[PDB]
Amino acid sequence: KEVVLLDFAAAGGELGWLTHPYGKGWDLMQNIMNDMPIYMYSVCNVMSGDQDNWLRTNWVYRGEAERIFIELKFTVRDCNSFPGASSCKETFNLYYAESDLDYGTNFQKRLFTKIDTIAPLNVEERSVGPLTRKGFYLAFQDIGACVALLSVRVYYKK
Amino acid sequence: RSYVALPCCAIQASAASTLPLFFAVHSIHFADPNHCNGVSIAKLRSKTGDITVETCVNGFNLRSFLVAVVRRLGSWASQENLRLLWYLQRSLTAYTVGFNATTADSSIHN
Amino acid sequence: RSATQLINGRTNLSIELEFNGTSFFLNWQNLLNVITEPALTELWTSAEVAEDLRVTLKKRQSLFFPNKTVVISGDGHRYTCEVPTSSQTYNIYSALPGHLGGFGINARLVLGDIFASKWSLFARDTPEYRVFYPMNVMAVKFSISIGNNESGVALYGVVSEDFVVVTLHNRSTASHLLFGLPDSLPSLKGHATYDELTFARNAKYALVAILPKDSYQTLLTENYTRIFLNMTESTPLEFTRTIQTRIVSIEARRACAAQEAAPDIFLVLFQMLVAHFLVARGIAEHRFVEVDCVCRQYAELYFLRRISRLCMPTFTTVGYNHTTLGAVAATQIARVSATKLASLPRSSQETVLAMVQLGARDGAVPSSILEGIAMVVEHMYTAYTYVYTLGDTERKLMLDIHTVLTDSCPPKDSGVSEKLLRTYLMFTSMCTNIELGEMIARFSKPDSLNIYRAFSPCFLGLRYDLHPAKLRAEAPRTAVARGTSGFAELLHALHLLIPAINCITADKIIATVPLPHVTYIISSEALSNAVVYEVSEIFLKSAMFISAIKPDCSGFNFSQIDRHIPIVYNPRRGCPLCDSVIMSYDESDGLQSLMYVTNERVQTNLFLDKSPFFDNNNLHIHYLWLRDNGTVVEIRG
Ligand SMILES: *[C@@H]1O[C@H](CO)[C@@H](O[C@@H]2O[C@H](CO)[C@@H](O)[C@H](O)[C@H]2NC(C)=O)[C@H](O)[C@H]1NC(C)=O
Ligand SMILES: *[C@@H]1O[C@H](CO)[C@@H](O[C@@H]2O[C@H](CO)[C@@H](O)[C@H](O)[C@H]2NC(C)=O)[C@H](O)[C@H]1NC(C)=O
Ligand SMILES: *[C@@H]1O[C@H](CO)[C@@H](O)[C@H](O)[C@H]1NC(C)=O
Ligand SMILES: *[C@@H]1O[C@H](CO)[C@@H](O)[C@H](O)[C@H]1NC(C)=O
Ligand SMILES: [Cl-]
Ligand SMILES: [Cl-]
Ligand SMILES: [Cl-]
Ligand SMILES: [Cl-]
Ligand code: NA
Ligand code: NA
Ligand code: NA
Ligand code: NA
Ligand code: NA
Ligand code: NA
Ligand code: NA
Ligand code: NA
Ligand code: NA
Ligand code: NA
Repeated sequence: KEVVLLDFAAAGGELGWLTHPYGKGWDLMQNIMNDMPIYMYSVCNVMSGDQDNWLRTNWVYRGEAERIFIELKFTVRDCNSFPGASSCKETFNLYYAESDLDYGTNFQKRLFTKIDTIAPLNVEERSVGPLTRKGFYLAFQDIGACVALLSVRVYYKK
Repeated sequence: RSYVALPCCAIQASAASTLPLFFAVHSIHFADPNHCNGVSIAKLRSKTGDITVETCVNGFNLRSFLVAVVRRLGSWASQENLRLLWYLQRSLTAYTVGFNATTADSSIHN
Repeated sequence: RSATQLINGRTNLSIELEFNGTSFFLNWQNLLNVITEPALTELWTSAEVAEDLRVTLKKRQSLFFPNKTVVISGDGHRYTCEVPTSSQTYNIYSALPGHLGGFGINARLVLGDIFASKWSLFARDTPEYRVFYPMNVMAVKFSISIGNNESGVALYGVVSEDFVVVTLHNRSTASHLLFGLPDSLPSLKGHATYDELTFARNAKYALVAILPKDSYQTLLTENYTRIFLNMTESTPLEFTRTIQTRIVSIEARRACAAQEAAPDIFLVLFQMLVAHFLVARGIAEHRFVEVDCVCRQYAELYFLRRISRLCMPTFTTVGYNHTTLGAVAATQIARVSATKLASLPRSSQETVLAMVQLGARDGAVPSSILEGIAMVVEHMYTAYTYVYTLGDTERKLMLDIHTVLTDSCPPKDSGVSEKLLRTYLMFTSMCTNIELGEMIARFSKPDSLNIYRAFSPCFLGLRYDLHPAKLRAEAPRTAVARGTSGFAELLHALHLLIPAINCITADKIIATVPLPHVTYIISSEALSNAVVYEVSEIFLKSAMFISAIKPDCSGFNFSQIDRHIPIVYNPRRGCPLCDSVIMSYDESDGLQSLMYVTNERVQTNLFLDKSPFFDNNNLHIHYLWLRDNGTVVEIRG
């Protein structure tokens, strides 16, 4: 079983995702673990207050997928590990949005449905279904947290 | 490049040959002796394209490098340069009083 | 690719504390302006910031950390070369303030002569790179290499204006010794800081020892507090002289090329560098310096360097030049004439000799200085004949004379070279049986031996029999084994034929006696163009031949039909012994003493109880009279 439509950790850094605040907020970052390059999307604007930092995945062609599972592997830095502005959070938000075509760099928060709040290496899994349009995007919203998202894999069973 | 999501890191054997040039480093991030299991590590943040590169480096060696750099400023060393120098000296001795085999082991932060 | 390209409009290198929240900043442009881009690159590469922490731990555990820094509350010794308001000062050439160097000069130029060339230190391929960051300093470099590249050791050090660093490398890991200003010592690397490696400390100077735990045990057990006290609380002059004594001690043990005692040679090198450093620091810490005082210091330093090179021939020094001070000394010594030099007090003529050392130009001592040396030695020898002893002050004067005479081009004029032959002959006349015994006794106790007591007229003599077997035969506890050897060692290195008489000999010469009108060669065999005398009543293997040659290589008027030495029997009523030589020899041990009879008082003092001649209690000694016309007789009765 488990047919994988998207796997960020297996992309080897050749998969770039959209960031609505470009520069601030989410950033694509490389580290080296066990002498191999491990990539992640990380954000940590904790001492700044209002944030609303969005990270949108590439377009994922649906295919035969009707009920998909989203598996997030991520780390959250403890808010008490900062000398502060006590407006930081320890969760983020997972959204998705279906479309028959690839919109590209066009990003509209209006079209994205909130899947769930992701809170505590943290391994979370959510389910979405049924999907009807030709493809879908995932989205991650930061509201003032210190998160390093290392793996995102979407798949369907059998 | 103000706050890092993974403040603790493991020093990799491949880093010695793929170190970024000094003029390519955007920022240096030092840890605490009260963090990262006492392990004296640090993070260089450089950048290639969209990718901010984070390199895990030796805390003692980087602190001594910065000490050497500040000491060669001489008369031109400003107030903030000397405050940096004193942080470096104090944190060097602090990491030195607790330098152990447990403390040289940074692989735990993998 | 370029550093400016990599910076890319980034004003600051930011340094964040991840858990404190404060940030430091280094201006990129200011870093580049103050510290050049090559220097930044080299520091960054040498830092090895990606080195694994276990390697750093192993590096740190490999060191020896002292108990606790010992702080001496003093400031060292006071500067002895300070200019009193009783003398003049000059900034900087015909302006000649007399002689003897009793004035002062601005030290800005003489300081620039010491540190005139820069050197890059702690380079990538070097072992000191393991602990120091590479740096460029104005300095003077010293380097000794003892043994082959597979088994030997390499000692090398650097004296800069602010510190001294010396390194011992066991393959020709390394040991390091530093001395200087605590805030100016070269930047260390991660695994060690300077406070924990500081053994002794002054209010101005500090001593640091970065020694591996497996290094030479003597370096680890060495008491660096005593070393620091002997380095700082004595004037640099007497300290330099103690280092000269230690070099002499190394010479007397045949340890100049021994792999063993390499840490001892390392300590001696460290101390010599510290002496140079302290003299230079005295030069820098004062706006004006006293000429004669600094010339004395420089002369002691140069003698230390030269005697160290004599011991270890691989000893190399690059940097310590004295061109301007040498020109000052050249102006000072050009006034001194022979009678002037000979009438000066012993200390003042020692100062003159020091300035002659420094102001030698192209290795040419002025003829006036040589004639004055002849007169000084003449007075010294005439006075010696009264007590047949020599004080340490007179031996120090002889050491200065020997330092001046060596490395001096031979005299061009005939008369001055003849007078030099005369003073050489007088030095031989002071190297008698008593002197050989005394020197053996002195060298038998190397602890109480110092640089003055270790010097003897034999070093400037025309005796060539002074070999370990002969000296063994000339000695009077069981330390005679050492005393005879070490002396011989120091005789082989500090001794000195190039004058006159070319009319065909070998190296089988026992002694050379140059009288005004005839020259005697005491040799193992006869000579062609000579009047030969076969020495009688001597052992077969000690056999001697006294060959008399005239300087113009002409023959004599008398013609012996036999090479026997006639015998005469039975003080003086005039001076029959003037311009002659009285020579004693032992029936089994050959030549014992020989004395040139310069005047009437030498003649009459030859018959004193402490004289090395006419001892009736000796049943196997023979006395020969070598006259100026070529005749040789034997004195008996
Ligand atoms: C190393 O040498 C120093 C030379 O001063 C010794 O220090 C002195 O030792 C004497 C006794 O031997 C004391 O009375 C002094 O008070 C000491 N002076 C200082 C400044 O410490 C020192 O003891 C020697 N170390 C060893 C291990 O022998
Ligand atoms: C060389 O000089 C010596 C003196 O130094 C001469 O010795 C004299 O010899 C004659 C007869 O041989 C004696 O009558 C004198 O009394 C000797 N003088 C002294 C002072 O003892 C010797 O004759 C000279 N030889 C030659 C060849 O001229
Ligand atoms: C080193 O120090 C740490 C304290 O941070 C301690 O827990 C550890 O047991 C020590 N290791 C050794 C080998 O002494
Ligand atoms: C750089 O640091 C200086 C102080 O060292 C500060 O005045 C300046 O604002 C900083 N600039 C930036 C861009 O961080
Ligand atoms: Cl990418
Ligand atoms: Cl990855
Ligand atoms: Cl955390
Ligand atoms: Cl501060
Ligand atoms: Na991106
Ligand atoms: Na796109
Ligand atoms: Na960090
Ligand atoms: Na570099
Ligand atoms: Na501490
Ligand atoms: Na560079
Ligand atoms: Na050196
Ligand atoms: Na005169
Ligand atoms: Na005397
Ligand atoms: Na000899």
